Amino acid sequence: MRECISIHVGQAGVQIGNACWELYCLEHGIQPDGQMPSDKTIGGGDDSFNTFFSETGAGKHVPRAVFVDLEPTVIDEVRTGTYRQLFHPEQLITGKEDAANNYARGHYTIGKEIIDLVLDRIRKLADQCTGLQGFLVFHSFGGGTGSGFTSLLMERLSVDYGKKSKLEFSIYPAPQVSTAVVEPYNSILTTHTTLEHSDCAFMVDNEAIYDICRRNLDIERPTYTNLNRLISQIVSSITASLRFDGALNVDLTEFQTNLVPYPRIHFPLATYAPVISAEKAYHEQLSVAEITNACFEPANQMVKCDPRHGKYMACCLLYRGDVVPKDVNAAIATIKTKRSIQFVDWCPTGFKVGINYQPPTVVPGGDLAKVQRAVCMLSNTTAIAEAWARLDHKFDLMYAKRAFVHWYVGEGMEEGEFSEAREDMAALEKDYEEVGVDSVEGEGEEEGEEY
Amino acid sequence: AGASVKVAVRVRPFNSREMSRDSKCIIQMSGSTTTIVNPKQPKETPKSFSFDYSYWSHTSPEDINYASQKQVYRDIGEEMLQHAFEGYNVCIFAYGQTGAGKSYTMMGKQEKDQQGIIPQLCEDLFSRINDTTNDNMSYSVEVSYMEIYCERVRDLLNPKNKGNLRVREHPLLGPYVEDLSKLAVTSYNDIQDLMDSGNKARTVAATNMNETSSRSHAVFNIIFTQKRHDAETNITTEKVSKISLVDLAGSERADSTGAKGTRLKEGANINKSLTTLGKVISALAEMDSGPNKNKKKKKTDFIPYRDSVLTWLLRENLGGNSRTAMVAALSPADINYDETLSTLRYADRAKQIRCNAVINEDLNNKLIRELKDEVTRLRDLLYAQGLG
Amino acid sequence: MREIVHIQAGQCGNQIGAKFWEVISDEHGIDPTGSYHGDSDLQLERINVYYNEATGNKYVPRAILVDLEPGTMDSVRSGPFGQIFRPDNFVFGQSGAGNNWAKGHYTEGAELVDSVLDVVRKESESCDCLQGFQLTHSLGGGTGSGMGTLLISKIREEYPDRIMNTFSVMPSPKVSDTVVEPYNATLSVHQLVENTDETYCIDNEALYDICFRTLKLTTPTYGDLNHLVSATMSGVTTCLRFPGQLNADLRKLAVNMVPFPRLHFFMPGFAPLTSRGSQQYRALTVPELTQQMFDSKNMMAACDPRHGRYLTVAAIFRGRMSMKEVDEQMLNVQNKNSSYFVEWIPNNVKTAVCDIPPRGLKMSATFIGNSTAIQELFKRISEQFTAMFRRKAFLHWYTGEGMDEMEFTEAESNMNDLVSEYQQYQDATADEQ
Ligand SMILES: CC(=O)O[C@H]1C(=O)[C@@]2(C)[C@H]([C@H](OC(=O)c3ccccc3)[C@]3(O)C[C@H](OC(=O)[C@H](O)[C@@H](NC(=O)c4ccccc4)c4ccccc4)C(C)=C1C3(C)C)[C@]1(OC(C)=O)CO[C@@H]1C[C@@H]2O
Ligand SMILES: Nc1nc2c(ncn2[C@@H]2O[C@H](COP(=O)(O)OP(=O)(O)OP(=O)(O)O)[C@@H](O)[C@H]2O)c(=O)[nH]1
Ligand SMILES: Nc1ncnc2c1ncn2[C@@H]1O[C@H](COP(=O)(O)OP(=O)(O)NP(=O)(O)O)[C@@H](O)[C@H]1O
Ligand SMILES: Nc1nc2c(ncn2[C@@H]2O[C@H](COP(=O)(O)OP(=O)(O)O)[C@@H](O)[C@H]2O)c(=O)[nH]1
Ligand SMILES: [Mg+2]
Repeated sequence: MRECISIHVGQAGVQIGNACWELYCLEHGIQPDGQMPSDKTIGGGDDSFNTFFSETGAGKHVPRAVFVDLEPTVIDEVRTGTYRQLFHPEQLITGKEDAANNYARGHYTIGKEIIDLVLDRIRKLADQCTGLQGFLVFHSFGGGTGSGFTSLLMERLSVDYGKKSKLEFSIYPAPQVSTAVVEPYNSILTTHTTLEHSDCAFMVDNEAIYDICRRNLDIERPTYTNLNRLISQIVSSITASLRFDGALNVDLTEFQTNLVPYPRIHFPLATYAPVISAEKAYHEQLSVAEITNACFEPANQMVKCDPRHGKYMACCLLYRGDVVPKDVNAAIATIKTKRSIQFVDWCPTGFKVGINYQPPTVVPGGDLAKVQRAVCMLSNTTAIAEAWARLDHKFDLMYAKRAFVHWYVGEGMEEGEFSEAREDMAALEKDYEEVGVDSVEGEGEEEGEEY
Repeated sequence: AGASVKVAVRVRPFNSREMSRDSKCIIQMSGSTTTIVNPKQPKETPKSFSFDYSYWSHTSPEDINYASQKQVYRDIGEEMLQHAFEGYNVCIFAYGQTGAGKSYTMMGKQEKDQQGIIPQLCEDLFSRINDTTNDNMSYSVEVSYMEIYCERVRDLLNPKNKGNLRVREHPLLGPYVEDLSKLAVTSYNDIQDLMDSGNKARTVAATNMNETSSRSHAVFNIIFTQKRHDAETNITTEKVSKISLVDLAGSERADSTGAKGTRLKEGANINKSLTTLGKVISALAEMDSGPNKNKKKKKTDFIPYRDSVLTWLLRENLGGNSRTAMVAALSPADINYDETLSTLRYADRAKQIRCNAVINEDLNNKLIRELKDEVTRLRDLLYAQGLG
Repeated sequence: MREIVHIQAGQCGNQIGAKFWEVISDEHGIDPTGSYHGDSDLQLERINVYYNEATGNKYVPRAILVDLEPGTMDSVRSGPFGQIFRPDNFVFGQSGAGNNWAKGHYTEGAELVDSVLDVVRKESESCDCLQGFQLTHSLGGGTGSGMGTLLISKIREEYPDRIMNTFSVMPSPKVSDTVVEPYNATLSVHQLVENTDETYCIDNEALYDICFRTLKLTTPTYGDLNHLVSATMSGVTTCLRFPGQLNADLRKLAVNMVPFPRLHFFMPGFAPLTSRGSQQYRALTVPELTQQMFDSKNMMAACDPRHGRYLTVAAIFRGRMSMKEVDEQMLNVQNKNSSYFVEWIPNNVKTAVCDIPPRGLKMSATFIGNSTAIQELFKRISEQFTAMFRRKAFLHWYTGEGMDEMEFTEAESNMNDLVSEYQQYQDATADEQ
């Protein structure tokens, strides 16, 4: 019983959760109403897996989800939408104003009086669960409730549960594109919480997803639906190990063991190789070598950073479909023979491999092509610091003149929090710079035999 | 002329509760640098700051580098009284969270051997005058005392119904408050009595830290005026200056005090006022910098004075040909560590000078290095002289 | 559940409010009798934002109509949507202020303010979660400006933590319907700069220019001006009522657009705007909306943004659209006009998209801009003010009601200080020697 709890916070998290739960319902054959005609037609089975859905006596299946947001509108859409019967009636909506792109408002002022109700349901689910594997928290940087409320919730979860893995999926501000003025303040402020309490944080950038949609998928005008579907496919590939059989199955604990050399460098990038339209699905082989090579291309990265400017600390490939270990071994060797891909000398192995038989599913009305093979790559590298550096720059340009600070300090914070957050981020960047340094130049003291 | 800032940070001894408890000190200070260690992170690397004055009143019977009350007075208050006698405004800001030492700094104790800034200032003011009192030198001193709570002004001395007073801007005399009680004083005893009566009326609240905490900035204005009789038939006012003594409330965090409703509103207003004031004082010091650096720039810029009523009323004292000082209180107890750090972050303002790296080599390693260097030097001397 | 209380003071405020309520009733499909005769289900999903429910499935707007002259009240009640309003909310007196701010604020309004605040408090106590207020009025007039500022001060005293919005019509350079516009506008700005979270800045000049050069109306009237103001007033709060991909509350706009407390004067704008016969010659796309939004002539404040720099801007789009197009177009606007945007803000374009367009359009957009060029407007008033105050041109009427010259000096000084906090953050920075 490999059971995980999916928490969604903020508008971005809620829409991502909508896309993800559509994908899981399609994968497991559960209809929107919540029932399962597959078991009735066949006679029975384990397809109503405990990993995401809990079964009741009437044959209904409810997701192990906790949707949270301060705006009534975003989830009032869900209550009146197609999947109204899928979820529990409780949806944890504050009938009040939003956090207003204010970390202080979402953390100190309005985040209270809801954190209790939220934590109580996060229990009624954990107690119902047995052999809990971990939490998957979806949110976005730069938002009020997406920064403050997530910080408070992660703090309380660390206090209460502690040892359970807490994977984080989040959207970072882009270098050029933005949809709010105070994004750097919120993003820098929440850095302490996502550094201290989260066990592994997967980060995505909207500009990279837009570029992938434009180039690979030939979608000239993407919207949030396509990006959410891509992120949903990523999460499905991540969690497919603990649902379906496979030659090599990778649990969350093995992700933490392999992708986290030290506690404070738990910020890996992600990517999906066979992002390709139906028209371009032909004229291509989509072999294991091709997808493995495509995973490492700088253009296909989901965060606007260049891996060639840094060194790879660790990599983890999760293959789905008709894959046999000879081709993944050959592809790994081929990648190791390339010069552009630099690895840290202190990680000679440098690869984790997992294979699963279940191929990816296609969402009706989607844009991804049906394929026989796929791979999702996670990559802990030192290039991410570059992105952080850009963000840091923006913060100074807004903190030299104390602009937009009276809104934050009027809800409970002081300038000391800003200074502490900036210093913590600088320390994290320094650690990333240090760990990427080569090992001590061969300490060849040239001792001649006995001292 | 402009207006410079004298930043002084002082550390107090333990109290009965701290002495009875086995808490450790966390603030080291030397020269013009103050270092703080995290009790929870024994290896967090110490954090340093640097100010204009660094006062070690931690050890009461100390005789070496002890920050006596009279020493601090000679550093700040004597110079400010001299500047006031010259006919220019002088402002003294007090800062510190409850349990830090602000009240001691601004009032002192009753034995009169360790006096606060105000008692010494009043005594020297009355003395200097009683001496200069000739035939052509008339002097007048008046006192007012007000509070600022939630950006509304209130009179402390008057026992009338404590309503909100209006703030006006006289075209020549600048900002002022209407219907503010103004009284003349004759000796330091009258000033102390008026201060006690006003302080009994201050808005005080109970928090998770202490049952009595200040919820509102306060301003005790001393107005001093000199009339001269030259070798003529006319007696003319020479100059008028003001000695402003303010009790800025301390900053806080909602985590430290989780009270809802009125307490959160008061904390938000206090934080807004303190942020604005910090902006004004640092910006006013920016003038010094720029000016001295080049030699002329003209452009008066625009120093934000209207962003808060506290900075608006203190406009005349803060700006122009005047002087300002800032005394911050520090608590030595380990348990209050973060709060002390916060005060340091507030004490780092008004200049933000560079404290540089702070670290000391191990004494054993220092001895090893010195011994190795000495051995090398002596061996080189012996080999050069041919005796080794 | 967010919801707003609406107030309208003076003749201009009442006219714009009547047009605004007509527009909102059409948007939500509310009959003049108060019944609902719409089609879409989403219209009732957030009807409480502007209306209260009655017994017979009737919806009463949350309006509070105030004025010292009963003629405007009679005109409003004898109109297309006169019967929609609650009769008890028609608070009014007699013996109008007479284009005298002193009468509106100190002598005549001081008596009606008690009843007005009583009705406001009654409407506020029944609220589920009160977000903020909206006051429509004109500054250059009499009872409007005075009573509006007095009500603003009183409500901010009573409700400090609620958002405040004001849609003010100021004097203009050439068109000027009243002699004593400078004094009234100066005192009104003195109150507004202290007691308001957001102020929207409109004048008759820019509306006339929009009507003549863009809409090509031969004989525009006040109905069209109020129509444009209603369009932007609906666009500003569109996100409170209908769902969208990226929502924008009023507080979100306040946080993003107000870098410092005193700089909260905004220049509005609306797109698209076409002159009937030209409608078939244009393609409605996101680049076209952005181009018309950032066009200088489309601004409603009669201040050229090219004579200054944008501290912040906000784009509230409505309709089905692609987020990539919006982000790319705003980034292109920021990059191309690099010298017209303040440089110490890395990105100064707030964006939000609602999926429900207006009733008769496939797409629409509302532009808001906080820029330095607005100073110019204040400077103009200041000049006229001193031109009338040096000789005390029309001061005896004001002093007869109990005011003094020191208040005028205070107001002039406050406006002068505001003009500076806008230049400081303008002219590109530089080095010295
Ligand atoms: C039928 C058609 O395609 O023609 C259009 C039209 O020609 C144009 C020119 C319309 C037209 O507007 C004007 O001519 C006009 C004149 C003076 C002042 C303001 C507008 C139109 O009248 C206006 C009308 O607009 C609406 O229906 C909107 O929903 C609008 N409605 C009202 O304001 C309204 C009017 C009366 C009673 C109740 C509501 C709206 C806009 C924003 C928010 C809510 C509602 C439309 C579709 C048209 C005509 C009919 C010609 C425009 O209308 C707006 C501002 O939406 C003016 O530029 C736009 C763009 C349109 O292309
Ligand atoms: N990929 C993706 N990003 C989204 C989506 N919706 C919002 N975002 C991102 O969210 C950021 C804005 O912060 P949000 O998290 O949406 O703010 P919020 O969740 O509404 O919380 P509040 O700001 O307090 O109301 C933007 O930069 C968007 O890029 C979405 O549907 N898909
Ligand atoms: N230099 C010093 N020597 C001895 N005791 C000191 C010294 N400085 C401060 N104190 C002690 O500090 C206490 C009074 O100050 P304290 O009450 O801590 O400040 P506070 O009033 O709580 N802060 P605030 O309320 O914001 O003004 C007394 O116990 C004094 O003995
Ligand atoms: N947009 C618009 N402005 C108006 C209208 N009527 C008057 N005004 C403006 O309002 C100003 C006069 O203010 P007024 O309404 O008389 O103030 P009041 O008498 O106190 O209510 C003039 O300068 C006009 O420009 C109108 O119907 N529409
Ligand atoms: Mg939100």
